Amino acid sequence: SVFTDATEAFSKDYPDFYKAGWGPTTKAERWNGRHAMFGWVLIVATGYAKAHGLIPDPEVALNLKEWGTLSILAGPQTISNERAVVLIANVHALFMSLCAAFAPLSFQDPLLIPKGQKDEPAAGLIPAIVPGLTKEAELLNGRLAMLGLVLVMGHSLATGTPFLNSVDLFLGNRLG
Amino acid sequence: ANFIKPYNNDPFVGHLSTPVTTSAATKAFLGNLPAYRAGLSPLLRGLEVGMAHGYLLVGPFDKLGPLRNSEIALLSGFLSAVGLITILTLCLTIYGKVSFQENKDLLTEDGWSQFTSGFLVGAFGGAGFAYLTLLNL
Amino acid sequence: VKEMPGVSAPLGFFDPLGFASKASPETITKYRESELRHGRTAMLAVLGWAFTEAGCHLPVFPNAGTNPLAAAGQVPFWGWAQIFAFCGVIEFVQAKIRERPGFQAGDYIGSGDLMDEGDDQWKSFQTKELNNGRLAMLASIGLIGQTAIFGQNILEQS
Amino acid sequence: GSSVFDPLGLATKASDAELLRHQESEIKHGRIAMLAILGMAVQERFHPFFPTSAEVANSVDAPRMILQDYGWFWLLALWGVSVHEYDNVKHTYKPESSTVKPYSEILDGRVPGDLGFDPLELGHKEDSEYYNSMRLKEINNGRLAMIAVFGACAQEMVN
Amino acid sequence: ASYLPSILVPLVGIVFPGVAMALLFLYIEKDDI
Amino acid sequence: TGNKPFDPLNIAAFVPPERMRQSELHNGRVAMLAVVGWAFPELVGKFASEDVTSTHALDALSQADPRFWTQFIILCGIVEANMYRHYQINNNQYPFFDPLNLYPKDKAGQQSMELKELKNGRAAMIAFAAMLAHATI
Ligand code: CLA
Ligand code: CLA
Ligand code: CLA
Ligand SMILES: CC1=C(/C=C/C(C)=C/C=C/C(C)=C/C=C/C=C(C)/C=C/C=C(C)/C=C/C2=C(C)CCCC2(C)C)C(C)(C)CCC1
Ligand SMILES: CC1=C(/C=C/C(C)=C/C=C/C(C)=C/C=C/C=C(C)/C=C/C=C(C)/C=C/C2=C(C)CCCC2(C)C)C(C)(C)CCC1
Ligand SMILES: CC1=C(/C=C/C(C)=C/C=C/C(C)=C/C=C/C=C(C)/C=C/C=C(C)/C=C/C2=C(C)CCCC2(C)C)C(C)(C)CCC1
Repeated sequence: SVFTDATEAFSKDYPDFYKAGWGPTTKAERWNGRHAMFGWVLIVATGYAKAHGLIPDPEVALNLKEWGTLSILAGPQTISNERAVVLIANVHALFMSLCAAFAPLSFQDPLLIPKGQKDEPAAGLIPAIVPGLTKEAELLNGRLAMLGLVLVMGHSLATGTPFLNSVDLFLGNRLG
Repeated sequence: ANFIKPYNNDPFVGHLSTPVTTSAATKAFLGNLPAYRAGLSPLLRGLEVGMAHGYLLVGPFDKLGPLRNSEIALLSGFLSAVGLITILTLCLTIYGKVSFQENKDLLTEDGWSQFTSGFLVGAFGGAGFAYLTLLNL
Repeated sequence: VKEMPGVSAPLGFFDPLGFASKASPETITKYRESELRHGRTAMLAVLGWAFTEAGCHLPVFPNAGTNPLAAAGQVPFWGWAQIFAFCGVIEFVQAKIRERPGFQAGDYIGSGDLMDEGDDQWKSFQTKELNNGRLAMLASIGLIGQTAIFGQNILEQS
Repeated sequence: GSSVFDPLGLATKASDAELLRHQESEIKHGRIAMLAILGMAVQERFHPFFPTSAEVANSVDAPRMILQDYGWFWLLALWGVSVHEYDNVKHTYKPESSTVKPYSEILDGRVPGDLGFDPLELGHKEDSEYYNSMRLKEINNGRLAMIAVFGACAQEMVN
Repeated sequence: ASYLPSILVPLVGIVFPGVAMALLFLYIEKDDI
Repeated sequence: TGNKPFDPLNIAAFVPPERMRQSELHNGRVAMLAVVGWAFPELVGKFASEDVTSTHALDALSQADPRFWTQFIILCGIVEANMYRHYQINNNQYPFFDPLNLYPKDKAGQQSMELKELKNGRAAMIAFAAMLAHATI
């Protein structure tokens, strides 16, 4: 198929990265899908926090003296406190990510394919439909979440509205 | 007397059995370090090394960093230590993947991988513990 | 044992009370270990007492520079705690030493495995250490005693 | 026990595991207790070692006042006791070898209470009768001291 | 605009060179192909 | 391994049982101590300033002196290091903690007492979960 031909072309082009799992491989698909699912959760949470003002709001910008020149955007301007708060909520997960990437739990799925092993078989257009905590359900939901992120971002960019406001427009306008 | 004799009783090797090189003090001190101690899984060796080197590293960034005079000096130092630890674990992983390519003694692909995972966990633990200690002192 | 270092002296072997007369080798080794530990600690203690008495004090101990027993108070509890930690770390190292098969009392340098051959000069120098250490033990206890009884303190006609 | 008589009770008489460890515990308790009682007496009649202790009603309340004033002394004493016990473990008890639970079996051929602390060879190990009699004397004076320590805490109790 | 430099300069001066040097080090001493 | 397979659901397909029983026991013992932690203060009372006067709530986390958290982590680390020295280095094969020894000699007694500990610990896990539900849902 066309997808199979593209994957074969990638394998020929970059055998090392494909072997390690980097690139168009099912392990990468699963990892990105899991990340995108958590990302949808986090965007919903960010919207809720913005609605309830849990975030310090853009009214307040971090002080240069305390947070140094990293807080500096352009010249006098400084990163807003809301952007910093979201960035830190992300930094927690990134620290977790490094910890679990270099020191994975024995039963956990490794980030990269083990040297001996090879990538798992391709799922296909419609992954095998089985409910419950089964690999197929996880992969299907990850694909759905990534597609959703793509198309909501497309909506926000085309219309020009903020991504969070576009998310608000969906649902029943519960968030903000 | 004569306290300098050829190492291993082999006069033609490039070494000497000086008091620093081969004395009960140094043999016992180095033989109990995690890098050379007996009966340790490579994961434990890495964990010990990381714990030693993480707690050790927060201080310089905390006290001599650009934000040393700000009220957030300790957190900046901790973050710098974390970043440097991440860099060093990248270095360790690449060294392992380059050196030993064709659980055991530490000189193997799996042994070195376990050592590096242990080192990362222990280094983050040491940095976190140093932060916890310095947070109230 | 009479052969182990320290014997050379005007008194020769000095064991009025019988302590090594029938002591097993383990007990004689422990006695020698204690003698050397006390002697080295006393040598350092006397040197430090001389340093403090002469007014030589670290920049971080500016106020107290006259009487050592008085200076001991200026050290906070955590300073003594760190002294104890350092001494315990060294003691742990030495304990790790004593597990090695060929250990001789106080030979934390592993002289047996280092010297090309056992020698009389080495024994004489070990005896020099032991003698200066015994003198340092007596001198240090005497310093503390003479300064406790007469508070004037050494270098003040004591 | 005392003389050639038997124990005064049920007396763990059915201990399949040898009583050597219990006898070691008895002699240790007794040595601690006799040191404790003799100390207590001297303290009650003489107390120069730690001045500025204010008023000490009896030896029982002295530890509290020392903790209040000389806190570091109890840390030093605990260190000494702990290191001494660890050092003893070497020449008493059998080491772990995937079995022999630690501090569980006195090493074979070792009479309980023997740490080697015989500097003046006052008790002649060669003379079995004399050494055994002196061991019995130590054990009995120690039992008496163990009773006496509580009999003295009665001094705390009355007031 | 006015936000990109903060995002990119660290990537171009730290992350990009770090990963590039890691990969080059792997390839130089690969010992095969 | 020593509870018998009456498990409600399947999770053991992709996870080794030896480590999972060890985790069951660790979490259960910690949960028992935590249930006591959230009962005994309320029933018997808190006994010092605590750096801020509060009880019966999780907020103590922030109120407690970081000194305590540091020392508690040190204690847990050292005890876990000793427990690791057992069962994975020296393979002592006798229980790590048994002063005033219990744990009968017969194997069946071992199994029964292990089952008892597992039950008391699972109940404590549920109790602690219900406590956290009381607190912060
Ligand atoms: C279980 C035993 C025990 C315990 C817990 C204590 C505990 C205490 N004693 Mg007592 N004491 C004891 C036995 C004991 N003592 C014995 C056997 C003696 C010999 C007569 C003394 C003589 C004594 C005097 C004269 C004084 C104390 C005091 C004290 C208090 C402060 C510590 C001190 O300076 O003690 C000093 C303790 C010793 C010198 C111990 C010597 C005997 C021990 C058991 C042998 C091994 C100890 C070790 C190797 C160090 C030896 C030092 C050397 C000078 C002999 C403290 C509550 C002081 C206090 O404030 O009382 C209210 C005080 O003035 N004690
Ligand atoms: C060779 C041409 C060239 C050069 C020297 C620079 C130089 C610079 N750019 Mg610019 N840039 C260029 C082309 C170039 N740019 C083009 C064509 C675009 C359109 C996409 C941009 C868009 C752009 C943005 C949006 C930003 C910069 C920024 C920067 C600065 C920091 C570097 C950085 O983060 O790069 C980021 C650049 C990219 C992610 C795109 C790559 C840039 C070119 C196309 C790569 C050319 C590679 C060259 C042929 C050599 C390859 C070999 C090399 C691997 C060794 C630096 C002054 C940043 C800045 O202003 O900081 C103050 C910043 O935020 N650049
Ligand atoms: C060209 C790109 C570049 C950039 C963007 C930076 C950025 C920075 N440098 Mg500079 N530096 C560079 C190149 C660069 N460096 C080069 C080439 C050298 C060698 C000549 C140096 C030498 C240097 C020194 C000597 C120092 C800096 C410091 C700093 C920090 C300034 C202090 C501050 O406000 O942060 C505050 C810092 C923190 C809050 C810590 C966060 C640290 C990182 C960003 C966390 C994430 C790291 C990440 C996990 C690593 C990924 C590894 C791998 C994938 C690449 C800042 C992050 C200072 C510093 O870090 O202070 C301690 C400092 O003292 N730099
Ligand atoms: C782990 C976690 C979790 C979970 C998570 C998850 C699981 C998530 C998921 C998520 C998701 C899962 C998401 C999704 C999303 C999706 C979307 C958003 C979609 C979209 C779609 C679209 C947009 C479409 C379009 C279209 C149409 C309209 C028709 C057809 C065709 C087209 C394509 C055109 C929790 C909670 C526990 C918490 C913590 C974290
Ligand atoms: C004495 C001295 C010396 C030396 C010294 C040194 C070298 C030091 C070092 C030091 C060090 C080097 C230290 C370290 C420390 C460390 C630590 C203390 C660690 C800790 C850790 C921890 C605590 C961890 C934890 C954890 C983990 C593991 C992970 C996460 C989680 C947790 C947090 C739990 C000499 C002789 C030369 C001279 C004189 C002085
Ligand atoms: C075997 C048996 C018996 C007996 C039992 C008994 C009667 C027991 C008892 C036991 C006891 C009854 C023991 C005791 C012990 C004691 C001790 C071990 C002590 C200690 C002491 C101390 C530690 C000290 C303290 C102090 C201080 C701290 C300062 C000053 C004051 C004083 C000195 C108080 C009979 C015959 C019935 C039979 C069956 C079994």
